[PDB]
Amino acid sequence: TLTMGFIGFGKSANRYHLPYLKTRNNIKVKTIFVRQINEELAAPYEERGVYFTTDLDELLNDKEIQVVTICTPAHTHYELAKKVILAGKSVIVEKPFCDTVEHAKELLALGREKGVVVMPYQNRRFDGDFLAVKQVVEQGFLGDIIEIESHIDYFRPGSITHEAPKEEGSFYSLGIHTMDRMISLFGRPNTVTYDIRNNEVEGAVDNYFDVGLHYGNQLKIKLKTNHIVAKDYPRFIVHGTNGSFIKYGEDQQENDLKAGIMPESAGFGEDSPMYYGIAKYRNANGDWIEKQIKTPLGDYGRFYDAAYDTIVNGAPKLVKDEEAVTNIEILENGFAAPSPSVYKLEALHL
Amino acid sequence: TLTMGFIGFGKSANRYHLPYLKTRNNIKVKTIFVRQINEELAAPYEERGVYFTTDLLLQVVTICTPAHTHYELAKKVILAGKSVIVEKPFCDTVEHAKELLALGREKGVVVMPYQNRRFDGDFLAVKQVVEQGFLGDIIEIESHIDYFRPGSITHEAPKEEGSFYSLGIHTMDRMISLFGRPNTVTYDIRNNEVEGAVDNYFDVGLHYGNQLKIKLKTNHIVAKDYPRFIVHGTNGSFIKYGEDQQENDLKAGIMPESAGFGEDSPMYYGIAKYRNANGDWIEKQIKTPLGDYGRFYDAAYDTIVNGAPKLVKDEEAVTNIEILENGFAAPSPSVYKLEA
Amino acid sequence: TLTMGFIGFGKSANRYHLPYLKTRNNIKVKTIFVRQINEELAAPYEERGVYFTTDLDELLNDKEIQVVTICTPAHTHYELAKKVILAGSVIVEKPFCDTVEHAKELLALGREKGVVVMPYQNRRFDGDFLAVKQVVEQGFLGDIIEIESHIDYFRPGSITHEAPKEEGSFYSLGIHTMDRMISLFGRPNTVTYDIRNNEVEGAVDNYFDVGLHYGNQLKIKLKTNHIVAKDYPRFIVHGTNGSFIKYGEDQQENDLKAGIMPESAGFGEDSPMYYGIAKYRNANGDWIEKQIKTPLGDYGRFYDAAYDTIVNGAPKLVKDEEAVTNIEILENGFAAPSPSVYKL
Amino acid sequence: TLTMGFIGFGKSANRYHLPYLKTRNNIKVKTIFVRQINEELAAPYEERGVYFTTDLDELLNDKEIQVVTICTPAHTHYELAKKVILAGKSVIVEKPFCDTVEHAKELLALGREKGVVVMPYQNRRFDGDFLAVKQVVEQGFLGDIIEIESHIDYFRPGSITHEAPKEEGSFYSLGIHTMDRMISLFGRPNTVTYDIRNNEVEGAVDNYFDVGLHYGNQLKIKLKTNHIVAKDYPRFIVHGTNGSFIKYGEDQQENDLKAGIMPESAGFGEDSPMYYGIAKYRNANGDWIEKQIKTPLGDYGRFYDAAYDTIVNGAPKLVKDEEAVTNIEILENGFAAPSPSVYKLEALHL
Amino acid sequence: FGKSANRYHLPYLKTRNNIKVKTIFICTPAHTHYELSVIVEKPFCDTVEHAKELLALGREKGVVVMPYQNRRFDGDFLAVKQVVEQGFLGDIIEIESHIDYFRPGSITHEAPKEEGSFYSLGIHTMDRMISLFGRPNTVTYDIRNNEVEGAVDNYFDVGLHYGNQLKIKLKTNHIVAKDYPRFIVHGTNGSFIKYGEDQQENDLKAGIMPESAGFGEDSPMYYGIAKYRNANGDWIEKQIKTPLGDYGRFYDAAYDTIVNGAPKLVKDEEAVTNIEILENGFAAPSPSVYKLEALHL
Amino acid sequence: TLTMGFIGFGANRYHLPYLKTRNNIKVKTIFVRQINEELAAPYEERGVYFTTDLDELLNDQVELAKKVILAGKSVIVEVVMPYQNRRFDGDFLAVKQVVEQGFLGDIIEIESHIDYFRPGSIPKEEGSFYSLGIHTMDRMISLFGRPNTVTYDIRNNEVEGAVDNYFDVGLHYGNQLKIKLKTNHIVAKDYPRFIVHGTNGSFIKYGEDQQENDLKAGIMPESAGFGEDSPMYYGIAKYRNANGDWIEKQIKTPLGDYGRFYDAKLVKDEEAVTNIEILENGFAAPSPSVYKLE
Repeated sequence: TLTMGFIGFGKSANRYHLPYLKTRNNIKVKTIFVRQINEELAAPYEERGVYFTTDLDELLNDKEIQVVTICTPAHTHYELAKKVILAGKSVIVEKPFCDTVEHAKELLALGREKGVVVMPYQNRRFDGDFLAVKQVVEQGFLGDIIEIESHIDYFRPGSITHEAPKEEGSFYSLGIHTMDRMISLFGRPNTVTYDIRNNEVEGAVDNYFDVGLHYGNQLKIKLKTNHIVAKDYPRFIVHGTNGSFIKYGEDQQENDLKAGIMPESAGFGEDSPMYYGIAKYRNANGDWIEKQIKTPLGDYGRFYDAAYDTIVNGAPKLVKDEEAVTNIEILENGFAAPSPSVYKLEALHL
Repeated sequence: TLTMGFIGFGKSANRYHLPYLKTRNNIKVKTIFVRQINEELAAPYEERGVYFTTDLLLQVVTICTPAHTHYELAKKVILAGKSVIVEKPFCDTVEHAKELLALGREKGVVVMPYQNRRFDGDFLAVKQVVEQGFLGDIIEIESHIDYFRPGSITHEAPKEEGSFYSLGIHTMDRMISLFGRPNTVTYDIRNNEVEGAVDNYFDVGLHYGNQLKIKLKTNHIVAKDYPRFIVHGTNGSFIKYGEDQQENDLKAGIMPESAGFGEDSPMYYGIAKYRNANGDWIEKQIKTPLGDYGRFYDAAYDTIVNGAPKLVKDEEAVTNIEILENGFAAPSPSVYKLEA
Repeated sequence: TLTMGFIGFGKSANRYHLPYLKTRNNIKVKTIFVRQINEELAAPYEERGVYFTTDLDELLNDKEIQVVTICTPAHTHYELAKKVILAGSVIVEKPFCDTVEHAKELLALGREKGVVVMPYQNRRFDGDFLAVKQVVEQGFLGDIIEIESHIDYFRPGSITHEAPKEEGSFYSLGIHTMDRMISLFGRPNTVTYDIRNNEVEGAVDNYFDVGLHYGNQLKIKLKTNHIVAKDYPRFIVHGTNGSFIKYGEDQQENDLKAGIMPESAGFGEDSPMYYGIAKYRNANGDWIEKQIKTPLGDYGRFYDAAYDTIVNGAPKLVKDEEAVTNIEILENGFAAPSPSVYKL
Repeated sequence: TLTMGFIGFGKSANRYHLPYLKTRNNIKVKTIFVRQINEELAAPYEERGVYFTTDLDELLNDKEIQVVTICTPAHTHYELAKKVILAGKSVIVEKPFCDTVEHAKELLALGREKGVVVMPYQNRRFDGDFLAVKQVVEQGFLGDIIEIESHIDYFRPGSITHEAPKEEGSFYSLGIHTMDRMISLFGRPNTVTYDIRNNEVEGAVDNYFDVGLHYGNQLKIKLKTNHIVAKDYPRFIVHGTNGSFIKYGEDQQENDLKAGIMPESAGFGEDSPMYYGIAKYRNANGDWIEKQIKTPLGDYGRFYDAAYDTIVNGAPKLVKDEEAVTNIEILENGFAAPSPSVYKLEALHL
Repeated sequence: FGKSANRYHLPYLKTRNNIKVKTIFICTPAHTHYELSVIVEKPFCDTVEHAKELLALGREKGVVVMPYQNRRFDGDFLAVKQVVEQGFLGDIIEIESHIDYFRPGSITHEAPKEEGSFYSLGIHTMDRMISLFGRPNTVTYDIRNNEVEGAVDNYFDVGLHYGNQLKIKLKTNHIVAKDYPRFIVHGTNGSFIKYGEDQQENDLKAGIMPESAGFGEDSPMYYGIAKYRNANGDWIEKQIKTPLGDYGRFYDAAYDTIVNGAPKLVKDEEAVTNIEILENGFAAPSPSVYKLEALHL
Repeated sequence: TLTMGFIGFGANRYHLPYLKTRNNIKVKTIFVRQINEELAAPYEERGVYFTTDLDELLNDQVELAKKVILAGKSVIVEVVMPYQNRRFDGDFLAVKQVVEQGFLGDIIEIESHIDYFRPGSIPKEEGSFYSLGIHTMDRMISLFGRPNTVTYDIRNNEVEGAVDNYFDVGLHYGNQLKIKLKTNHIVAKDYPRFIVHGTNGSFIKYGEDQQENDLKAGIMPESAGFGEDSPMYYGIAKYRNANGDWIEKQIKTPLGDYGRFYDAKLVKDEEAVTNIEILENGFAAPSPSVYKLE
């Protein structure tokens, strides 16, 4: 079985990680590192083989831990991921994988010679809505896709009202997710279009973005996040030469988790029928078709399943290096020049 | 009683002009000019008092001939004591446009572009909403005009005959006559089917500072339509599905005079979802205003006979051709700043 | 101002005729004949200009009564038609005659007298029909390949007795849907039947499936079933450029029963929920799914027609060609056991 | 032509009164009294023949004024209503008509003897949703009405928290509208049931009520107001022996008005067709019928049309004296005993 | 033996192994139920006193005595149970439970209160709300026959008050052409509205037996709808699949107390509170108000 | 476990794909004297044998049929039974389940549809009524039985003298029940897939079984979600119980497994002979016509 450890015990760890791990028989969470142990938030876990320590080395030196998940503040990712790759352990890093496009390459390179797996945490590649469009595009019955719009909107006027560094903005904390899974399906684009700003406060950190990733001359996928959307856009708009696929309703795992409903419970991550995506396409006979597509089951744990299969079964790494590095690049160059801006992408020669 | 003429008589004059004029009792069409007359399609009209010739001289004409001679025929009729109502393209270049404008102002005549789509039902609905302002500070608008005609546009040709110039000029216009002159523009013009053919797709966004941004876009490969209009404010939204039906009813052989003409289907009434001062959410349907292209002339009437200000403003028409042209000044996607 | 009389003062008269003639000034109802007079219903009218008599002759032997409407039961339509015919115009209520002969007779035997003789086809003014009619004329659906017309109910145990074919659904309801469709596509080339009583073998027809083949293309259908829980559309229309489906019947009948009179604002008005849905393609190949606002229906518009035909001699609404055609199909429907076929 | 005046120029006068009067040609608003005239909010009316004064007698002594409308603070209504009746002028009073059922009987009686019309301003008798039920009930196709539920809810958790006098709670502020129009339709009920309280803060003034009006043994009409309703109830529910009428959505005049859309604009008072009430009933033959019922046009101005018709043409008054007294009484006795209570009504003999 | 026995029992046991019937001469008419471990059907008993006694005497011989409240396993009710337990709707401030029909002129006769709508229907909707929120501090009654002035009650509107914040109503009308939601739930963070009753009965009456596929199955069309705001203040509206319903589950818990000894499905304090509320809805001419006192046994 | 063979190839859509999950069965040879590997490639890769020799596949367990039949080998056309796979469609299975428990009472009418909107897409065998019609006709005859009489309306709404691409066929089962089979290549707004009326209620079903659409799409049977109907199309049923109450609810559409045929005799002989009778006697007299049955 796989023996893992954690560095950090905050919100994300307690919501998007551990909860799904209580079901994986093959994964063994041995030790969790924490700056300071919170008896109330640690007890529940200590009642299990889990050990909390305040000494980082006491985990980095443990020849038992095989991989460790870093989920602490962004200002500490590069350093930590490097220290863990230094020991003979694999890493799993929460957004952002790294600060600069250079550091990311380095880390990935270091992991190779050390013969360990370095991989960013892209759980939202297991969202039902995404999984649904993934499936469709995979079956290719919609023909050749020419446009795909992806939204992550809210109605929170007044939410973001202060200035801050680019890493604490929408594009960085939310775009990474949408952009990531689109890149994992269609590849690295040739050119990118940027619209990033704060529609409510001049210089405040970005709380709005509209990013276009151009693939050739036909295909383009848009990444849109707005915090002032009263009536939601479709979660995913997909147009192909043969038809379309519209999917309303986002994955509910995040809401269930926020409402004490955990993964083991029945129907968890199950989408509402009213929100099943609608497909409208004409077949070879020119016959128009309009049907619903049962939304795939959204399970964030599936990320931990691929990491288990990638480490102990040499299976192919879920998040390829090319995507991981491409993500940082697009994300980093959005702030290279005032918005709106354009930026071409040269091939990746790793 | 206004007296006008028609420099042309193509598919256009026989669908967006004449059919609406047989109701404007205050307007009289004395003569239609055409190189090669077609009695078959000109018989009904002739039998009502309109004469046709192939030459010239008598207070306003409408250019609807091929979109090339417009400028040439434009400054030609201004040179005569006659007001001008030009069809799109109003002018090839921005200088030529500002030219005709200057000439008109001194020649003592009225000159403006034919923006019939400013009276489209769908547009009139989001115009009404924006005026009343219960949606607060508008932050985004998206105007669509799509089709699903895969295989349609598949040949090279000048920018003057692509979607961005054909369809595009309409959506861009009504959006500008509502917000003004953008401080910068985003261009993504191309052909999603034939790498070099004239553009059959575009995604143009007009930026207005940090707050406002309106997007205009056409695509010919949309099987399930987007809403004709998406409007987001700081207090709520307004989504409108379904396009104005005037055009379609015209092709069906249905004319302006008939009943129900230009009436929207209830099922397509746009939905506004916003919250009042108290914070209560309200979600209601907005009755679509009646679409009527004939209003272009009615309004033009009050301008040439009652002096009332024209529908299309100068700042408008010019700013309209500028955005339209600079979308080629570079390969797309490109950005372009607009100065006063 | 045309002057008329009525032979009968039952439900029909007091529902599809009188209330509508209340706003029609040019028409005057001088006298009404009935076997037995019920003052309760007479008074409101008597308070106006109207004489209620119990002697048939009182009416027929009048000089200013130019036209009379026969609303008395069907088992007396034929003979009575003659009475008014053998004197000064006749408007007979469904069903005109029982045989194409009597129908042919009364029809012509009326021109040798100098009076108009047309049947009562009020449902040729139903909004749902005015809708398909408005669609067909504009013809954007192209060449109509088929049309389905329903008039169903859900009344098990409804009709159990046997009776002449004049008192059957086909005659009572069929004449309505068949009429307006014939008034639209003319006389057919051949007709298919299927008449019976899906509940009581002997009982009079309470169900009927009739097809009117118009050549090789068009084929209008007419159906009525007293055992339908979930309604069929009120009107199905398929063409070469698209379709038009209309749910919900005209509401004048429901409003009349609930006491809402013709003159009331909103009378007969159809609800959006039931507006017909049209889906077709244009010359560009684009698809279009839009709603067709149901046109307002007015059963009075019939008396407005019979008015012109009598005063300004305007073209008679129900062509003698349609009247005779309708009865022909209606009659031959029992020539041989069902199902059957019959050409014209 | 009817010549009237106003005592007060606050929010309600500039919202539910004047905007509608600027279209009834037969009515002339001559003078408006107010302690302080806001030249801005007064200019437009001044552009017309309306005089603004801070001297009450300047209005009461004006012999040209036939009727006045008191829309000034509630605590002053009984006083002013009287001071105006003592002068030969009819009175239109905003809510509350009076503070006590005893005072109400007084003003009405002083009115009959003084020869002038005296009636409370019940604009809500012209909300579109209410007109629809009034239309259906009169047409009588639903048969005998057995039950009818009337709602006025919101989702404002926390909105009401401080304790204050009853005249300030929901039952007195909203209940006077829903109870008034139901009573104007069915009459004085035999017994009333009361559920009045604050479902958030015990002692706080009432922000909730569920009042039952019983008519004999067959009919009961419920008046309901709750400030914690996320998913709306139907605005009206009507059940009768032959079927029912359910109506969703509330009349939009107030929202429009609040938004700045005036009574003369387009579509004002017209209901969204998606909200037309739905009627399901069986006819005498047993057939079932389900249809929408186009919502009548909502127009608070009709109150003035009715006032006019009565004061100038002697037409029967809108708000009957018995309806006025019954409103105050049912409202007053809701506090006569602790909630949940029951109260028995006796016939009136004004 | 008869209606209930052949309807809401046997068919469910014909799939149970640990259980095995045999004999049958506990579904005696509502008139005669007191006299007769016991599994009494609804209503359990007539008066409050008779109820306690009928239960205490059972705690003497050392056997288990519990009323048959099978609708605690209706899909619709389970849905609101699951939602309330999860608590995303915050503090419940009101819930309305409906059981209506459109059967005009159905009831026009007179009879004992025990065989009235409130007793033979109120008990089903009252019990489950009681087994989730407990005994109420005060009850409100509106019980009558809206068709015949003196016939047995065929209508009722009863409100159970839980303090100052919570109230839940139980309503039954036989004259409702257009249905209310089956359950309406309002709370400080949102609502849950549920249209469409448990289908077991419809299938039972349609000959479809419990031991077959699709039984009790609810359709999406009727999946309750939840609308509420999360902590971020975001509005969420979603359908909530309806928990499969099975009346058989009643025995699984009864049997679970006889041979195993698990906690009795229907707690004593509940069953006693039930018959108490029923009986007092009559201790006075409607409408009336009955304050509940604390229980002690 | 039995062995089988295919007297043809191509079948590569409504046959093989399904069989490759039925362990106790295995193909052998595909009688084809022109088996172009360009297509039979996939299958070739599988443990199957592509031959072209007559007796090779005519000697070894299960017109052109006469031959296959003459030998001791059982055959299935399209133990001897014809291939009626569409008896396992979601729609039909639904309209079938409802009748089995028949809470609708006594069925009195039902319309089976299969339409398209292919304007210009155009002997009796080549006939739409023959090829398509037998599909909608077989299952109905499989549920009720043999009708007394039958009504025909065969023709081509396209070009006067061309193969039949439309038809309205009624099957009068006495004086009460009447099932109608309809097909039209000109329908922009589809009818329901099935209409079923009865003494106590109705059941209307929209949307056809998706197996075919999945197949021509690239979705093989063994995959998940294959053949699942969208809730959007679950059938609706309005019916009154014995108490008089009206009940309206959806009916989950049963999973459509064409492969269920092989698992099976299913197709009765009479149903089979009767099936072909009506097909034939429908072209006798010109249309519109009628034809009684013995």
